[PDB]
Amino acid sequence: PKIHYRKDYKPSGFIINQVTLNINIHDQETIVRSVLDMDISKHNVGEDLVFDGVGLKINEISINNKKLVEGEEYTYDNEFLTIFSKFVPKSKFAFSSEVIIHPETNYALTGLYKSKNIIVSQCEATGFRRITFFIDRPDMMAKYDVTVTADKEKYPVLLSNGDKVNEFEIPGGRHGARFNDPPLKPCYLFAVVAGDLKHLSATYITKYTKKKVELYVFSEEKYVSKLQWALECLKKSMAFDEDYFGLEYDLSRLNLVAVSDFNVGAMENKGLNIFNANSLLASKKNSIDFSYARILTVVGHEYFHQYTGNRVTLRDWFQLTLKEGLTVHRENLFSEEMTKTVTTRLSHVDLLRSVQFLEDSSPLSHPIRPESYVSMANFYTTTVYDKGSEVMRMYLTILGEEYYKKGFDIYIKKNDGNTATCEDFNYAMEQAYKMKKADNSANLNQYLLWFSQSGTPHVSFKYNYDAEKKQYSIHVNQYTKPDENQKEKKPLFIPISVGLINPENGKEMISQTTLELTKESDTFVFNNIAVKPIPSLFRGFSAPVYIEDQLTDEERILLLKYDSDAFVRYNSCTNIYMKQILMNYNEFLKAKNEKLESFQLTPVNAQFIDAIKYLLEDPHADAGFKSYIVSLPQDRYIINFVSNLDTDVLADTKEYIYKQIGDKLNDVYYKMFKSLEAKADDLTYFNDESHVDFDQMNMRTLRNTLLSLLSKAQYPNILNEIIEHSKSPYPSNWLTSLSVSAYFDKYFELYDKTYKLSKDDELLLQEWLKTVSRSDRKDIYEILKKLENEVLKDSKNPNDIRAVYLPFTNNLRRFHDISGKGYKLIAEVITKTDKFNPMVATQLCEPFKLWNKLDTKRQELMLNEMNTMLQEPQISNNLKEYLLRLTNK
Ligand SMILES: [Mg+2]
Ligand SMILES: [Mg+2]
Ligand SMILES: [Mg+2]
Ligand SMILES: [Zn+2]
Repeated sequence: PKIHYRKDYKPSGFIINQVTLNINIHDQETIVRSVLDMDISKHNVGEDLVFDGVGLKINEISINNKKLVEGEEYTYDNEFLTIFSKFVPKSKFAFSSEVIIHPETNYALTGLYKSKNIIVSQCEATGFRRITFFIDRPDMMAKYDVTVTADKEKYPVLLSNGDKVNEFEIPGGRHGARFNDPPLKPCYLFAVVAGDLKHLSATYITKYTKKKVELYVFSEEKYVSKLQWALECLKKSMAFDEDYFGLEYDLSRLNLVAVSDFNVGAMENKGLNIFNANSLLASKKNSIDFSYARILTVVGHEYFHQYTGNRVTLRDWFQLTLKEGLTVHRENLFSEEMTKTVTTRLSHVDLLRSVQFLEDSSPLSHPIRPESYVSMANFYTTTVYDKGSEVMRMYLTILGEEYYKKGFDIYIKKNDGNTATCEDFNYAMEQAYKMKKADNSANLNQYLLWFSQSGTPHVSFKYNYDAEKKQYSIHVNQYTKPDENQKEKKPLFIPISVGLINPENGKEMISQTTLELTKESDTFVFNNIAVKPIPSLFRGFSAPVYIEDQLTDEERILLLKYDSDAFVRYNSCTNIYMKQILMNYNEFLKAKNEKLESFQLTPVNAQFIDAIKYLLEDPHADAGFKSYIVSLPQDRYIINFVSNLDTDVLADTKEYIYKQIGDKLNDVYYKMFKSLEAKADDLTYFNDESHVDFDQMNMRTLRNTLLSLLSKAQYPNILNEIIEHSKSPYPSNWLTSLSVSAYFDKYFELYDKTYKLSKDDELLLQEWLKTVSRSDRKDIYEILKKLENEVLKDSKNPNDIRAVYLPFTNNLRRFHDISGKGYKLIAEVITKTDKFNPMVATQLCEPFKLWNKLDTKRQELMLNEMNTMLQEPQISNNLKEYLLRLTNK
């Protein structure tokens, strides 16, 4: 079991200058011929030549056109091809090989594979070695000359990186295409696509150089009409990188291709970005609203990698956050600018605080730059991506827009066309920090701890106000709990964006201020503060931390109503709910523990309910923001605050709180549901493929949120609203009608209606599957059995498997059924999936991440299932490593 260490990085004793590939696609096999023009590096110590090569069938291998003899000159163990040093030349040489691979049976979706009738590659991170032999690591930069041959009728469209230099006919109904890509690239960015693809195209003219760029978006014929939004998103991404960063696309063409079978969202292969169909295709008739924001973010993300990942490369896989964290940060800036809705930033914070905080307090906790790995694929995490994006975003908060843009340009100019590390990025930002602070002694050495220290910091406050002195003090403390990665945690450089609200009039008392907390504790004093303020802390969620505001609910209500910052208002509401949840949770738990015949529950704060009503009734307030305020915090956010969490007691606590609020606001919720109809469901632009209105989609989110609240409350005659909602032309509405009808006798009637509406579109059927999976049904186990038998069957499509099972794992009462039946069900699916797709089997482990945070009985049931999965003789290296780390073994 090999463990790779970050501190062990050493450049290779070899160089690969040129790759010349011939990929011959046939009915039952693909033949791959490859010539590597190689050299000996200055780091060479006369070692054996070792190539990565996984599952390759060797026809022949040669050095300088001399065939090598198996056993005497080379060994191959289905993982590593070792050429004994005595047979390796001492100067420039050619290594050649001919191997056979089988894309048709490649269900792992890594290397070269078949997705429906499209042949497609996936090389990141270690997939290139599944195509041909290589020193499969990102610092091995080479030029690529690639020829693809295939049956013309089955595969008329052939694509790879670089310029298409030749197209030729081959006897027997075959054809070929040659692509030459002269700029150096790592092998993970190589890609090839063959299929009967249809396209939409456009020309984009760059801002400064005025270069004409050809943009092509591809899919199978049936779904070509769903590519228009992706094309608009690509134009928007190009414009944003030019406008904000002054960055222009350098190539003559950019291809985007949608495939049905994909492990993740998309992949940034140079000039040939490949996408999960669910992250590229959409139509107003056949997609839910979420598809629009998803395509915008994913198209944006892969486009932004052209600089942060493609032009500026990674030295090694330990630097992953350098491309992933930075690109998620670029994607988030872009989406905030494109949507112009406060909910975009809130959605990012909601994701981090629920999912990433759970990971950071779990046995899987790691820094954004880990010190070791066994399985590289298990490094692609919410910590590396999302905490990494927040670490990248803190540089912008610290420096401000002007100096951040200066530091970013320094990073690009210094590292363009080269490999880079997290230190190179920090160095560039430090140069901008020195410029901003107007002193060359200033540094960001302490900032590096954000890359090496795991765990979420806790930031707590105490306040003081002297009315006579007009002097206000904010005492701040930071603390990170020790974990398995560091016995001793050090204080971080934490930027605290702050405001001071006058409680008398809700006005700002001070200008924009970012407190730079660099010690374990500090006291920040403010003079000429005329009245005791209410502090607005961590505006825009300025640091990825647990905020302990120490404010009363009266102060939190005033911020919720009057503060200027969307995050602080949202957070103040979150904190009020958390204080209520913890109180009622303890009250129900004590009643259950003591077997009480009667007991009391603390009611929901009446002034808090009044504030929710005030905000909901405000016609000038944001519909997206309103949907957050009426929703309780996520279960995965709540679990970070409760030890030995009893899921039944939490379900009872949530039910009580929602009923308490609904008993006062249902008539308001109903009135709003009806009044929002006209604007939310406006059909004016339904047949305009490019007209996307994020505010209108948020108005639909609010209506669908209110309808769910009203249906759960059994609001008088709400079933009439539900049935009418099922007739809407918008899938977000008609699929909502299915989910909310779970509380009524008409559920199966809507189940059949919505299935009929969804069945003829691959992606919409996956959305219908998700809706069914998350339906709050008492007969959910019987329903999942019906989906398996009638719809899912033996599908190996990751979108199908994930749609049926993952939404169900969010069902608090049912997935966590005390018998352990839900844990048993998901473990059976993990083990079955692991046989063909280890990466998807590991994704399916997601509900087990919080195992040691639940009540002792559920901890025991989850652990038993993970130990059963670990005992499987055929377990993959990926799943084994993941479960060993998760179970602290
Ligand atoms: Mg094979
Ligand atoms: Mg422009
Ligand atoms: Mg299918
Ligand atoms: Zn990425």
